[PDB]
Amino acid sequence: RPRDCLDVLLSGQQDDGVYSVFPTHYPAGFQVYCDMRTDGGGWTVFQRREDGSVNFFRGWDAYRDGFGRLTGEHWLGLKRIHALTTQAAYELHVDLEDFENGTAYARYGSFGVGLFSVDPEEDGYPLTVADYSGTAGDSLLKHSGMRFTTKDRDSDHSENNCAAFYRGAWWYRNCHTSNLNGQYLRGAHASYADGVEWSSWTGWQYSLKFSEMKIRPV
Amino acid sequence: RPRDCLDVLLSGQQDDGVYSVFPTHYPAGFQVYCDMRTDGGGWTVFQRREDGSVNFFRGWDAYRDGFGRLTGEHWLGLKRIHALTTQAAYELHVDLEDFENGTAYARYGSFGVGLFSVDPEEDGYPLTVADYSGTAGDSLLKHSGMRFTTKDRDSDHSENNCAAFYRGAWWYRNCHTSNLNGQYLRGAHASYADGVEWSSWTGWQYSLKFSEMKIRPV
Amino acid sequence: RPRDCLDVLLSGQQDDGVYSVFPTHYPAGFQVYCDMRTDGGGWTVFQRREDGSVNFFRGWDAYRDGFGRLTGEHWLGLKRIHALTTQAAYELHVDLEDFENGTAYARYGSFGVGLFSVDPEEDGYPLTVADYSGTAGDSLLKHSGMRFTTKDRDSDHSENNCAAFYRGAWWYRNCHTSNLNGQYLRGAHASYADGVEWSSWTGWQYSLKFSEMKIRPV
Amino acid sequence: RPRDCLDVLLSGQQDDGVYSVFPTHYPAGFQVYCDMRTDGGGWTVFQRREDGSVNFFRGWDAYRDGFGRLTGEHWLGLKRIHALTTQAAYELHVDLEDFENGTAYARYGSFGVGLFSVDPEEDGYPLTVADYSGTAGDSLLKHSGMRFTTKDRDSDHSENNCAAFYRGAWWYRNCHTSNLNGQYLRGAHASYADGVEWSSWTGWQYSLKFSEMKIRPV
Ligand SMILES: *[C@@H]1O[C@H](CO)[C@@H](O)[C@H](O[C@@H]2O[C@@H](C)[C@@H](O)[C@@H](O)[C@@H]2O)[C@H]1NC(C)=O
Ligand SMILES: *[C@@H]1O[C@H](CO)[C@@H](O)[C@H](O[C@@H]2O[C@@H](C)[C@@H](O)[C@@H](O)[C@@H]2O)[C@H]1NC(C)=O
Ligand SMILES: *[C@@H]1O[C@H](CO)[C@@H](O)[C@H](O[C@@H]2O[C@@H](C)[C@@H](O)[C@@H](O)[C@@H]2O)[C@H]1NC(C)=O
Ligand SMILES: *[C@@H]1O[C@H](CO)[C@@H](O)[C@H](O[C@@H]2O[C@@H](C)[C@@H](O)[C@@H](O)[C@@H]2O)[C@H]1NC(C)=O
Ligand SMILES: CC(=O)N[C@@H](C)C(=O)O
Ligand SMILES: CC(=O)N[C@@H](C)C(=O)O
Ligand SMILES: CC(=O)N[C@@H](C)C(=O)O
Ligand SMILES: CC(=O)N[C@@H](C)C(=O)O
Ligand SMILES: [Ca+2]
Ligand SMILES: [Ca+2]
Ligand SMILES: [Ca+2]
Ligand SMILES: [Ca+2]
Repeated sequence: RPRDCLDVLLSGQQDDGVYSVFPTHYPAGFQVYCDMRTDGGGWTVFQRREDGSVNFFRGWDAYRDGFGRLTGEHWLGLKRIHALTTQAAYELHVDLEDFENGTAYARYGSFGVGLFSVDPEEDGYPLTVADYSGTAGDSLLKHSGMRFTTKDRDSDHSENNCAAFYRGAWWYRNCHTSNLNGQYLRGAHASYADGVEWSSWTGWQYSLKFSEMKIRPV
Repeated sequence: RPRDCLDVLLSGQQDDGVYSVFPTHYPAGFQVYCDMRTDGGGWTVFQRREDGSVNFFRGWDAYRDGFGRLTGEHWLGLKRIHALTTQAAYELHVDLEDFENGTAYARYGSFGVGLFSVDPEEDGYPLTVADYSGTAGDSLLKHSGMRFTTKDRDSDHSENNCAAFYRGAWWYRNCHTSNLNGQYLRGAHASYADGVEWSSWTGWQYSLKFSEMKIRPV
Repeated sequence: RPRDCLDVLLSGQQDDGVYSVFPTHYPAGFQVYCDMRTDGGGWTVFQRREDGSVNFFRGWDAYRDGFGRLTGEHWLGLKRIHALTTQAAYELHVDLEDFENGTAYARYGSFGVGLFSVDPEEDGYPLTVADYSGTAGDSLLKHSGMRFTTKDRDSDHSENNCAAFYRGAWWYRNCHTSNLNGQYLRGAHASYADGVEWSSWTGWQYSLKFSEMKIRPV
Repeated sequence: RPRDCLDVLLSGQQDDGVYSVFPTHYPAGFQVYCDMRTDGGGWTVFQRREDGSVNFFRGWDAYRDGFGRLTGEHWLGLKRIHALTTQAAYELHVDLEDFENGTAYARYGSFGVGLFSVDPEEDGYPLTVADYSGTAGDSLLKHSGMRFTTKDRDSDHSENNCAAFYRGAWWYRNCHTSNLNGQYLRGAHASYADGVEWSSWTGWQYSLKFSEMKIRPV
């Protein structure tokens, strides 16, 4: 009964792929994609963009329960990300790729979703994130403490709905420096900040080719 | 805590009948009918037609949760079929009988439902099936990759609802070569392909007497 | 982790009262009242009438989930009765008392609720009951094979709703010989068969003072 | 798998903070705040007021499922309080503070919520409380036996809704002597008994600065 992808790795499973994990407060467990290569391996993936094949402009229930496929574009679901990040102290790794085959990454030494929320869904799965390092620059620390906002559930610090306006779903403030669940607009676009944006690397008008968000215990 | 009917058999239960199984991600478990005779035994039944006593023209929730009785005509439910087929690599056995006491079978070396779906219900319990052998001919490989479609939830490649039109529930494309959840029309019928059809054996206008779909780990 | 009140007794708990039980397919478990005196003890109570303090003219959800208190008048809930009676072969004991301090009982060697139902709620928690003995006479064997009917969910063999007409909830045919979830009308009443009726003992116009329905493995 | 904060303490965790507990009939478990200092420690917190940062004028579902954060103002949820208080015999400790830095406490040797309810939600999570001692005086024993009432679900002994009228959620009679889930009105207020009231200490027109309700096995 591994609790995450690091337990899977330490048990002797060295190959990238889909494995069963059993978080402390999710004993039924569920399947995840494990990255067993990045910085020694043991990363549990919870988000991937790579080809714009999956619609990410989804409502609250979809972002709670998850959508897409573990072998392609997917969102694991905030209920699962909560179950994972509350059972130990996790770091976040974000891998990015542009349409010119360029790559960069952001590492956060602390990452959590609704860590102290009695009802994390009610409380809007608030983001805990700290301690940046990497090549992509920081585009997430400004989002620390913000609730998750979708097109049909607004908990941001804007007078309008940030998720509706920037066609995504994120821990929006007023509104964002990152938007990895945005529209797959494929590189440079005329529209403002409504693509797969990581502003610190490629600004507010470049939708990235590939994103992967994953967690490992520190 | 057997995970399926093969575990039940290997534990020393050799009789056909109803047993408790406990899939990896369904730890509460549920009761299934075990076929302990076919090709050495250890088959978990998830579909049976035999007398048209049970209505199979049911909606999404019915095909998710299951209906009928384990000792007669039933559908185990896609949530249970998902839980079973994701915990190991399963083969599918389909037993068929006509109203002239003729029998045939289809064996598939690979069978799965929503194998990599984050939310298999959202994703429409897509069919994985490959490697045919048997006497009935192949009527399922064309359905590989298709989502499950009911009269009240359309995910097929038709401009209309295949489930509504052919009075069934299946991994419809545009529309089908098999329709084992179709109406129990009892043998030859004037209506087109809306019966218990296995086209490769008995064509598109013969509703079979008996069908049984069951799985065993390879 | 006792599965029922017999496990509780055999573990060395000899006192009547409330205990935790953990049925095979209900691993979370729940509290029940255990009768540790009747015919050696080990009986799991699922119904009690004694003072008409609790309303038994309730809808489908109430009879699924249960109502009242374990220490007084209650219905354990059909989901729990299903979980109990499907994990082994149970007998039913029915204790009755009139308002003249007279007592009688009915014993059934076989009792079950939705024993082979894929979805027992969908299938209406059909009654399995056989092999009568006792002093009260038989008022249940005619109900064998019937689905459970409430005022807001009709699955009986009447043109009207038996539960609505006889102000109860039961495995109604057309309509009943027993009605222990009927109105607490307190002894003889002018109204026809809408009280706590056990017809074989006290006929169709006498609402009993006390009823208790309980199960033990054979 | 500690069942409560006393198990956490006895396992060798001596620090105040958030821990995972696994009640008998809530095996998935959940996180709670443990008080490891008060009278030897081992107290499971289920309510805290301290700064009026969280809205406590919430409906039935919120008081069932819980709200706020474990590290600040929160309500653990009646489903969790039921799961905790039914697995053993618990005492209640209530810590109070006024806006003049004055403190007092109420100890109850017996505390429970829906202890014998078949469906504690249906039954309205009725209060069991007895055996007062402390400095704050008794403001809860009059509430013993009363169901929990919210603005959108009335089970009190008033002709109006006590929760609506006194802007809280409590085991209201007609109506209250305590109201710790009332509005955070900050000390003396003109409005009648609609603040964080503990009448025996600070009367019906003083909203307390701090409240903490917590349980430990006797
Ligand atoms: C970017 O990486 C991908 C995957 O490794 C390569 O396919 C790209 O190479 C380009 O496309 C291939 C099919 C071939 O025509 C090659 O000559 C091209 O350079 C690679 N580079 C770019 C610029 O996309
Ligand atoms: C088909 O198989 C069934 C079950 O084994 C048999 O009952 C059928 O036999 C037929 O019906 C029986 C009752 C008897 O009258 C016999 O003489 C018949 O041949 C069997 N054959 C057919 C053609 O249905
Ligand atoms: C029926 O049983 C009950 C419980 O044991 C008894 O209370 C009844 O006794 C009657 O009521 C008591 C209070 C006392 O007045 C006695 O003299 C009565 O006979 C008992 N009998 C009847 C007829 O109810
Ligand atoms: C009440 O307790 C708090 C926390 O210990 C103290 O801060 C209060 O002290 C008062 O405020 C501080 C900042 C300082 O100005 C001190 O001189 C004040 O007395 C303490 N007392 C009161 C009356 O609030
Ligand atoms: C997209 C977004 O939030 N952009 C910032 C810079 C702003 O509008 O103030
Ligand atoms: C039933 C069905 O789909 N029949 C195929 C042959 C078709 O209509 O093209
Ligand atoms: C109450 C009930 O069903 N009575 C039977 C005898 C009948 O009406 O036929
Ligand atoms: C608030 C409350 O219930 N007060 C009591 C004294 C009453 O009104 O009778
Ligand atoms: Ca807003
Ligand atoms: Ca269609
Ligand atoms: Ca009817
Ligand atoms: Ca009222």
